[PDB]
Amino acid sequence: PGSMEALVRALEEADHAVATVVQSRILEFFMAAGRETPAGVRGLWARALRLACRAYVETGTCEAAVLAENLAGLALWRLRHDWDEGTAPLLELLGVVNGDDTTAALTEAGLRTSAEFGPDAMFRLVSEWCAAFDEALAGARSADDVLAAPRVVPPEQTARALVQPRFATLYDMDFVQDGLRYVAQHTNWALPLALAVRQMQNEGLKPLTRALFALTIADEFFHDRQNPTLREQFAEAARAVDEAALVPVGEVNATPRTAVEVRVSAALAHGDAYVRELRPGTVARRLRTDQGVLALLDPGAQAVHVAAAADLDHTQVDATGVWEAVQASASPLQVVEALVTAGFTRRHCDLLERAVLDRAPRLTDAQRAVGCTAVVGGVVHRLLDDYGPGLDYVRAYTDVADTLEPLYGDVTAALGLPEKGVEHVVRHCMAPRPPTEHVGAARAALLREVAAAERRAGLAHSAAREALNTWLAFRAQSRWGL
Ligand SMILES: [Ca+2]
Ligand SMILES: [Ca+2]
Ligand SMILES: [Cl-]
Ligand SMILES: [Cl-]
Ligand SMILES: [Cl-]
Ligand code: NA
Ligand code: NA
Ligand code: NA
Ligand code: NA
Ligand code: NA
Ligand code: NA
Ligand code: NA
Ligand code: NA
Ligand code: NA
Ligand code: NA
Ligand code: NA
Ligand code: NA
Ligand code: NI
Repeated sequence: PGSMEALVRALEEADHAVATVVQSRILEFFMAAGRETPAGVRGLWARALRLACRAYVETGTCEAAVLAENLAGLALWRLRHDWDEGTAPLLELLGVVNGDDTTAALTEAGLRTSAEFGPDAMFRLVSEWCAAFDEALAGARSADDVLAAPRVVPPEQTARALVQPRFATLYDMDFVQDGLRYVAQHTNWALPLALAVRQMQNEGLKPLTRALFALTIADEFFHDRQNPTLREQFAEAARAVDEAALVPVGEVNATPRTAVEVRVSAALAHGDAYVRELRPGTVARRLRTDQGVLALLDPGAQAVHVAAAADLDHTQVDATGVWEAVQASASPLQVVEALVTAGFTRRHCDLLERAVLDRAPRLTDAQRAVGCTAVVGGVVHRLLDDYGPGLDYVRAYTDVADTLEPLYGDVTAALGLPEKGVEHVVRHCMAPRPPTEHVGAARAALLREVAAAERRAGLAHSAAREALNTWLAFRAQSRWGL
């Protein structure tokens, strides 16, 4: 049902004394849209290659030459590979493509094995690419792993080897773009966790700050799964909390009021990060949310006490520095480090956005800084899991970008931003940066092989050239907007 299937069939309808039928069929494959799977290509490869090689032998046409010599690349181009199964199935298909019969058939037909989209080339580059893929995924696997070794990795660094220029001819191929999606989905999530761990373990931070960070980690990354080292680290910090930060029992509204306060109070009352509720009759003090609590927090991370930061009638946290650092950020690492370090975790952004926007249009400048940071932050957090150098992130970004106007168009003025101000900040640090110049390089490579076949055939223009150009142009526009 795919491209190769239709081709094998079509070529298996004989008609070789009429080079013109053979050409139409091949030209159709050149422009086909049918996706294929590794097992599918693997089952059809030898027959497909043999039929293409035989097509050139009997018609001597330029289309047949190009097909046979570049079949490996053309077959891989529309490949649908299930990345949950890793590289093995791809390597297994490459083993078939690269087998002795492929060389024997091309040689006997008097054609090359060495085209830029040929079997030798595809075996070498895709093998290398798969090795890079495997290396990219050999980083932290679990939240448990990251907590133990909280390495901070720039999101851009992870898929770096996979989109380097030597792999330019593979870039627009479906399995590559699918693989980029897979790598991003399995690596990016760890950055905010690693960043929060660094704050929890930061000996220059106050005990209360460190305790609250531990709770954000338990809530965002562990839920109900107990990690003993997280457990110990929260307990140590909880035990050292300045008692001045807590509201005295017996004062009005002293009981935890919001879900946040109950969750925090329960963990503090038990010295246990995984306790999130208070059974009735159990006394537990809540953290103060008055302006005086700010002196009990770290100046750069007050928002980590999100209940205080959200209590806008009583307390104004200082978000000017974090908002400044967020604005100045020109990469995912920079902006996410600015957010998380200041206590603007995913959940806190969600809460502070709600709290500030519920007061619009009449916001103070200090409230604007909190709201701006929380609005941009929520958008950054949403995009981060998808972040990468390929088509999937372009699509994920566009989806997010389309929601900004209906969400924020009416509060941007109140937030003190110009028209499109949210998108203008988000684009500065999170805009997709795919190396789409690879698409052009890939086309250049294919046309060099077309031009080689044109010369062997003794022409200066071929239908092959026009079909392939039409195909590549459709892909370039329809996928990348080029
Ligand atoms: Ca699967
Ligand atoms: Ca997302
Ligand atoms: Cl919290
Ligand atoms: Cl998407
Ligand atoms: Cl603009
Ligand atoms: Na998959
Ligand atoms: Na498979
Ligand atoms: Na197998
Ligand atoms: Na080969
Ligand atoms: Na022979
Ligand atoms: Na690091
Ligand atoms: Na300390
Ligand atoms: Na009291
Ligand atoms: Na901090
Ligand atoms: Na105040
Ligand atoms: Na995310
Ligand atoms: Na997605
Ligand atoms: Ni997964």
